[PDB]
Amino acid sequence: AYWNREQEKLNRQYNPISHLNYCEPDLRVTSVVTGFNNLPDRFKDFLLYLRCRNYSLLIDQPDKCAKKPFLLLAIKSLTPHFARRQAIRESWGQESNAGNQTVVRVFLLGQTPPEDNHPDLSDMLKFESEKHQDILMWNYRDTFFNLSLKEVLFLRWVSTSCPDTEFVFKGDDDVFVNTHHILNYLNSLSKTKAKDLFIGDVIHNAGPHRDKKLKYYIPEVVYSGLYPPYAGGGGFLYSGHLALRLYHITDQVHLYPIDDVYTGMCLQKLGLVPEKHKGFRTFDIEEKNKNNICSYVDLMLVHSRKPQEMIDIWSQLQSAH
Amino acid sequence: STPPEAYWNREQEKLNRQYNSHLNYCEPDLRVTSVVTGFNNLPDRFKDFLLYLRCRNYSLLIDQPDKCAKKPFLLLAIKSLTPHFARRQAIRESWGQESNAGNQTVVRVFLLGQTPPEDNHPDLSDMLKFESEKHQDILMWNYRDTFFNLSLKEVLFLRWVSTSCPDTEFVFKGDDDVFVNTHHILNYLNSLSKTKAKDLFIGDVIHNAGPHRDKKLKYYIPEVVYSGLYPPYAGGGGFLYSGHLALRLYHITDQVHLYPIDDVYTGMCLQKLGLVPEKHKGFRTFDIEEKNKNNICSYVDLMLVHSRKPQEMIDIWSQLQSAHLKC
Ligand SMILES: *[C@@H]1O[C@H](CO)[C@@H](O[C@@H]2O[C@H](CO)[C@@H](O[C@@H]3O[C@H](CO)[C@@H](O)[C@H](O)[C@@H]3O)[C@H](O)[C@H]2NC(C)=O)[C@H](O)[C@H]1NC(C)=O
Ligand SMILES: *[C@@H]1O[C@H](CO)[C@@H](O[C@@H]2O[C@H](CO)[C@@H](O[C@@H]3O[C@H](CO)[C@@H](O)[C@H](O)[C@@H]3O)[C@H](O)[C@H]2NC(C)=O)[C@H](O)[C@H]1NC(C)=O
Ligand SMILES: O=c1ccn([C@@H]2O[C@H](COP(=O)(O)OP(=O)(O)O)[C@@H](O)[C@H]2O)c(=O)[nH]1
Ligand SMILES: O=c1ccn([C@@H]2O[C@H](COP(=O)(O)OP(=O)(O)O)[C@@H](O)[C@H]2O)c(=O)[nH]1
Ligand SMILES: *[C@@H]1O[C@H](CO)[C@@H](O)[C@H](O)[C@H]1NC(C)=O
Ligand SMILES: *[C@@H]1O[C@H](CO)[C@@H](O)[C@H](O)[C@H]1NC(C)=O
Ligand SMILES: [Mg+2]
Ligand SMILES: [Mg+2]
Repeated sequence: AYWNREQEKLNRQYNPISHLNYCEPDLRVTSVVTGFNNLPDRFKDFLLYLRCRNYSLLIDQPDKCAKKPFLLLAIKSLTPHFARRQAIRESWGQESNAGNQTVVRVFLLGQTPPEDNHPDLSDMLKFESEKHQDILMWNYRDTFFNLSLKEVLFLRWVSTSCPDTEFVFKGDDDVFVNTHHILNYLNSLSKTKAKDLFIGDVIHNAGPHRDKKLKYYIPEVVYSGLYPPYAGGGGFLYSGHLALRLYHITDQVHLYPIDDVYTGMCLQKLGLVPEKHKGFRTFDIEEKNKNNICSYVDLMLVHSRKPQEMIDIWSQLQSAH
Repeated sequence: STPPEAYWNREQEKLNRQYNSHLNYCEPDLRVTSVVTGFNNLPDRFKDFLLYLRCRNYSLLIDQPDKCAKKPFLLLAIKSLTPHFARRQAIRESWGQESNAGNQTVVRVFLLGQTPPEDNHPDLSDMLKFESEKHQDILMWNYRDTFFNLSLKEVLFLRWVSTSCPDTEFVFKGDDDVFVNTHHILNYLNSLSKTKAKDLFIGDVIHNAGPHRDKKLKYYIPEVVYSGLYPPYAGGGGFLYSGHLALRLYHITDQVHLYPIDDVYTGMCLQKLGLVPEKHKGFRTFDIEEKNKNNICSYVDLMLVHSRKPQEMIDIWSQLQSAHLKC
């Protein structure tokens, strides 16, 4: 498989044409990937531009972490998702300073360019960024298969602009997160379990989906074998110290079309295994418990909820029993 | 003794006898708790619909008073909710663009109410005000924007046509999740006789419909609320009518009680005018066949298709501009 063979080459370089800033189309893939011409467009773009990751930040918040945070909330989003971001601001993503444990929030965006037929929402996004001061936007095409790029550029921003946050929560903009429970959990940790914390909805021994109709389909010609253990499904929680170690190792791992698999590949290279926490309810909760606020007291996150549902749950949680 | 009709029917019978306050009484009408059988067991949307039925004098908070300074040929009026920024912007850029080919002016408004914090809506109100200042195409009224208040959205829009755009030749009223082939609409309007034009009303018209009685369905209506059948009505995403008829509809709205389903209410008003809306097969409110969805020639001969995402509307519109070369 192509990714496996290219990654083996990387392994030989680090453990005896750039893979990091070559940003012309890599036309060699049209010769060496069998059946390249019949691959879906997302795979063609992924393969042609694999070796380019030096994209610039167009909208930054460089002093976001001027007061060293206890918890950084970093939420993946797309330009048009205004209601999702605003509901997060008002509910579980509120910034705070309780107990002098500061919580800060950023949203992680790429471009939604006109060539992909996106409406031009640059005026609204600028208004939102000036009002709320929490948008980070980079100059790459925001797509599902560039989410591992979103991951690497975010880790690069943690390294440059938020290196001292004690913990990081990285998650999606359609999950409900019980941030109080997350904070209670983090404050229970020993110094030892904290320095390399990485928890979430972790699966072992998964492999690529081979059914061409599935969202996470990966052809055999792109990747072979099984996936490393990885946390997926909507969000995960880890230490800022480990964030720096993860950023440093990203140069040694080729980007991958599925972001959460990529993060698992970086952890494996560090010799770490992410740990499952049952409070990450990435397949929702039982239908019978969905209208009982007590079901939300004992979890970390649940996928998926609409903007109004996030605000409704958060408001009810504040008076739970 | 013949069985009593449902609550809506009995109030409409009263209205009919008065014409042959129900308009600005805005306290809760507590009489409904006594006369609507099983009121206490109704879903909340019905309780609110019934308690505030007699109130329709809500203020315009964001207006575009000069929208029709030049008498339009076609007014595009698109129902939307505050958070739908991407839908509105895709419509502006594609099929809802304002234009003036052949001096037949096309102008656009989006029709909004409030999305208040009490309904757990995120606060996007400052953004909306900025959007209105940038694009000058938002009409916003001070009422709670909900599915069961869409007939209120209809009446307040028709009131605005009467006060602020009474001379538009035609009106298209539609949803913000449809693709509209506005070029085909303009050619259709330019094909009409003077007489067919004065009372044009076309869309995806259903005859012989009645209220859905299954409590799990979106358009469920209890038997204690409405009894009997629906008049013919155009539904499904948009419909097209003359500005002259728009004024006749506005006048008759005082004579028809509001109704939880906006397109049925419009059908009720047309019936009271003695008109029957006409089906046009180009209103593809259940979409087109899967095998045709990626052939731009399928969009050339339709009026509208439900439903399309913002990126899909822009893609279709872009390809449509050169479809004459392939179709
Ligand atoms: C991930 O994001 C990157 C950066 O935005 C995307 O790279 C860009 O991809 C487009 C093609 O989709 C490239 O445009 C094409 O360039 C060729 C060669 O000059 C030109 O002939 C085509 O007409 C078209 O303009 C663009 O150069 C490239 N930009 C870079 C590398 O900076 C990439 O597509 C995204 N990947 C995925 C999986 O979405
Ligand atoms: C359609 O829009 C109207 C106008 O916004 C909505 O009327 C408003 O409905 C709410 C209840 O949902 C009323 O608030 C309630 O008032 C009572 C006392 O008056 C109070 O005890 C409740 O706690 C709550 O505050 C509000 O007064 C009423 N406003 C007006 C101007 O009539 C109506 O609910 C919407 N209808 C539907 C079907 O959504
Ligand atoms: O091009 C993209 C597609 C998705 N997302 C974000 O990625 C997350 C997961 O998207 P989705 O819910 O569609 O994935 P799923 O839960 O189906 O795996 C959400 O925060 C989306 O806003 C993104 O940032 N860029
Ligand atoms: O409270 C509401 C709910 C919906 N809509 C608009 O009503 C139209 C139809 O909504 P929907 O697509 O959900 O209805 P359906 O196609 O299922 O009948 C769309 O323009 C929505 O933006 C609205 O203006 N206010
Ligand atoms: C990355 O670096 C290369 C070489 O310095 C440069 O040519 C390219 O433009 C950069 N890519 C981007 C997207 O900035
Ligand atoms: C409608 O008019 C009545 C009486 O003039 C007034 O009491 C009421 O507040 C008005 N309704 C609204 C929503 O402004
Ligand atoms: Mg999701
Ligand atoms: Mg619809």
